[PDB]
Amino acid sequence: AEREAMLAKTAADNRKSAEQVAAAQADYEKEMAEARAQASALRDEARAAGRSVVDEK
Amino acid sequence: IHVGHHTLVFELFGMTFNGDTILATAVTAVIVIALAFYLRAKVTSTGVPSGVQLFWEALTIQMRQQIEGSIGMKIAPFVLPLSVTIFVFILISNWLAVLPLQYGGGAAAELYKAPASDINFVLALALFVFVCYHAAGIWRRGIVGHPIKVVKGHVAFLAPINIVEELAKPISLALRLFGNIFAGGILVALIAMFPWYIQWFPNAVWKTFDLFVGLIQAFIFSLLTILYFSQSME
Repeated sequence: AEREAMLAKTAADNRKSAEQVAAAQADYEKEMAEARAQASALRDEARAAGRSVVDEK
Repeated sequence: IHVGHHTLVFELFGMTFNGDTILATAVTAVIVIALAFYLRAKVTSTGVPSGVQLFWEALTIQMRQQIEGSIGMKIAPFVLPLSVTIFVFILISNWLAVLPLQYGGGAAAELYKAPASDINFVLALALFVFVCYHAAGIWRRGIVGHPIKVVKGHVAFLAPINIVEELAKPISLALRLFGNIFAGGILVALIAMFPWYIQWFPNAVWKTFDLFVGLIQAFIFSLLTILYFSQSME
């Protein structure tokens, strides 16, 4: 049973380590791009507010 | 060649016992027990297995594979210990005869004669296996159902043949082991009639090949035990 579980762990770790490195890279990229998207939306909201204030004034 | 004449013979409980055969069986049992205990002390799931661990693992894996390929391990969990103990017992009994435990009287005497060379040892093993797998068949089929299947076998109109083959299962399984080792006990005795300067050659070759012969006999006895179990359980 010990040999069996050892095989099982060798299998999972390799897999889970690979998948978790991939997931860490993907999640860092996703969070960074979400931050960029929020920044772009904020800048566009500022542009819209500026256009609105110039038009109203 | 003076066949027979078991030494250390005694009498107890109103029946005779061959002392030498009992001593050889006890020696084999203590060797097997020492191997088992040394495994138990040094059995490692995570560490690197020892020599005895590798031996036991290989034997257990072989017998478990046989059971899987003949009758599911779920149905026959109790037959793996039987096969392993049978294999080790017979193997050690046969291989302990390779040691130079023989001398000259002026007939040749042998301190350790392989217990299988005695009819009692092989008959006891064969009858124990016989009772064991017949009880297994009774358990898996029923007290009345199992004999009916045993007599019928795979072909009903061959009912007597089955009834012979069944009785042939223990007998052969005993005598096949008997004659193979018994015969050896004679050859070593016969080769003892040679003078020392030419005795070593036939003795050397015979016992070198008897190592393999005893290994094969232990393997065959265990394999046929497993096969008979698979037959009698379903």
